[PDB]
Amino acid sequence: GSHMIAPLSVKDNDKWVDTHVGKTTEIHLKGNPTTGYMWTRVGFVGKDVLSDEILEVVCKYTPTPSSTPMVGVGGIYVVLVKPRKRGHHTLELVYTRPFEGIKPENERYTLHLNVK
Repeated sequence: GSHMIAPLSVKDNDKWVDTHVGKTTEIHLKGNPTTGYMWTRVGFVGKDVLSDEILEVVCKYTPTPSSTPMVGVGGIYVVLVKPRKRGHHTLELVYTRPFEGIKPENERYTLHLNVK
């Protein structure tokens, strides 16, 4: 109860909703790995695995090259959130710079899932 996240009205992310078990929720997020930030799970930015025991977040950061050339190693962010347990789970996906660090001024994408 100290200093909230304060959701901006210029960006809609955190999906406050329910779900089922192991309901593999695939999310093909777009962006640009060559911009500076990254679309992964907060607190795991840089690690090998984002998930743990709660949400089987099988995410794969694919920076596939351009169409024909190779001057663009930018792809997407494939996130597979499989509710391992039943209860209050959430996919904390944030837009941070693995090179620098994570900050509040960064984008958000918390796919909330009140796994029944």
